[PDB]
Amino acid sequence: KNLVFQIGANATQQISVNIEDMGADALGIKEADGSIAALHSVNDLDVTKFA
Amino acid sequence: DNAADCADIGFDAQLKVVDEAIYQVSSQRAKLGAVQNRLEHTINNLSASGE
Repeated sequence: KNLVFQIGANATQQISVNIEDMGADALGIKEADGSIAALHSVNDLDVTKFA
Repeated sequence: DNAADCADIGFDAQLKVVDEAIYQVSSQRAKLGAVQNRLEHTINNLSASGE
């Protein structure tokens, strides 16, 4: 579901743009990861969990 | 729904067919100008031969 912009007065004179981020915008491979890589932007350990 | 690759909802086909409509209303409108030229040259023949 790209961001097709119309840019020209003719066919296929267009630009495709994509965008993503949310709470789970930390490290990623295809998905973020489980215990890491999203909750490093949603949960962010230091509740007691560095001592 | 879709961008360019459905042939009945894609921008390229739709716009192309608008360009066809413009092209063939332009064609029909382009015949009849030449028809007016036919009739002007004709009337010149009719005034000459008439005289």
